[PDB]
Amino acid sequence: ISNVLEWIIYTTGIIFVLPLFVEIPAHLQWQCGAIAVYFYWMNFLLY
Amino acid sequence: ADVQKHASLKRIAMQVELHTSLEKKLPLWFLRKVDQKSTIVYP
Amino acid sequence: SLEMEILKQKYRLKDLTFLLEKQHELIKLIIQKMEIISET
Amino acid sequence: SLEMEILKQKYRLKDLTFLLEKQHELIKLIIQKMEIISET
Amino acid sequence: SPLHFAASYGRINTCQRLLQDISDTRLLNEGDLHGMTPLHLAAKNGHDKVVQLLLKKGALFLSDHNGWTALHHASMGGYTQTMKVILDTNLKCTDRLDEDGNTALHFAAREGHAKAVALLLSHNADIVLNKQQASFLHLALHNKRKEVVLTIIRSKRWDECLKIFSHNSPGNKCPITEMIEYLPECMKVLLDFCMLHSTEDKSCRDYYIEYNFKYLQCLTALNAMVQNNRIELLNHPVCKEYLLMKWLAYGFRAHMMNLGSYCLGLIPMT
Repeated sequence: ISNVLEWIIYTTGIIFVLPLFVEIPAHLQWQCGAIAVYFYWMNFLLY
Repeated sequence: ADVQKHASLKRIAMQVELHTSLEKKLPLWFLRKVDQKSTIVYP
Repeated sequence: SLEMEILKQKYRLKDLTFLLEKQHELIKLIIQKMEIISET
Repeated sequence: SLEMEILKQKYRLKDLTFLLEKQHELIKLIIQKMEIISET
Repeated sequence: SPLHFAASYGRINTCQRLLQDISDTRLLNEGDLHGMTPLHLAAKNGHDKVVQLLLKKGALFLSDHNGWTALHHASMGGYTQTMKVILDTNLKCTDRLDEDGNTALHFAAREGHAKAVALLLSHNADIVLNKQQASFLHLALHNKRKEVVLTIIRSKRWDECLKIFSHNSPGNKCPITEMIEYLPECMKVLLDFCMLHSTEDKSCRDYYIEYNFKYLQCLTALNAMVQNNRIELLNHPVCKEYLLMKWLAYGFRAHMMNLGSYCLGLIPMT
């Protein structure tokens, strides 16, 4: 699953920081944050 | 228990598979510059 | 059964080495009694 | 005890093959010194 | 027929009579049903006083139908007294090849006669591949001949024995990988030559020990030890230090560089 977890960490970690450019709701900003932060630490176990 | 039956060999099997995967990917001149044919230890 | 299988193996090898050491005492008895002439 | 029972059986099998190796050298000594006539 | 039987069974007094009444060399050199000759029959059964007497009478190192020499039979049987007699007459005999490309040293090693391997090897036998692309060391290994391979590692000639192998073969690889595949307790003995204590007392501040890796290189050796489950060779101090050295060479820096490239996103997001 190492490919899939990395696929999730990049695609979702964009949306948690996108406010730096395109305006995005707080709700989505932190829905993506909740997912991205989780998978960043789960996929750290594979390192 | 099955993982721990072969546990000591699995540590070393993972290490040598890691080092050999890197030895395939590093450039030949780097392995020649950086590897060493013998080493001393002072217990 | 291996907790006794090798014990029966012990006793078969033991009577085998006893048979061989009796056969050796007969081969010595041949050379001791054998008529040797020509190949002296 | 099988972690040594087979090992004692090895040393008995080793002395058994050493005894047979000493006995083959006497059977050869018989044919070497034997009187052969009427079989040639 | 008679001399063949007499020489096959060491009947030295019968031989002295067979070669006294008849001075013809056509009997002394007579081909047998199997293509053999009295000097082969004597050597094959390990008679050192008959093979000497036939050589003193002027026998010829001829060849069997299978192509075997007198020294090949003497080696196949492990009869050092007869090999020492043969070699003392004609050391030029030693390199002869049978009709399948084996030499005397191949037969000695394939059968497991260490004294016989040791005698040929120290009397300057020519190490070579047979027609199946295999050396004497390779033959000893594929027949799990521990004493013969241990005698070769102890030899004054070991490095010449190790250099000679078929790189184009899957069956006769580097002898170190074949030793791991068949005789790991000989590989343990070989790795003990890679370690040399210099001060004999571990409490002394100047005490040191050196590890040499020349057998682990061309990770082919440790890959072979893992693929053959050799946990007692993996845990040998030369192998532990070889891995730790490979990790300090580049493995640590390569891991921390990859893990650091990930940590660059991990820490900022928290």
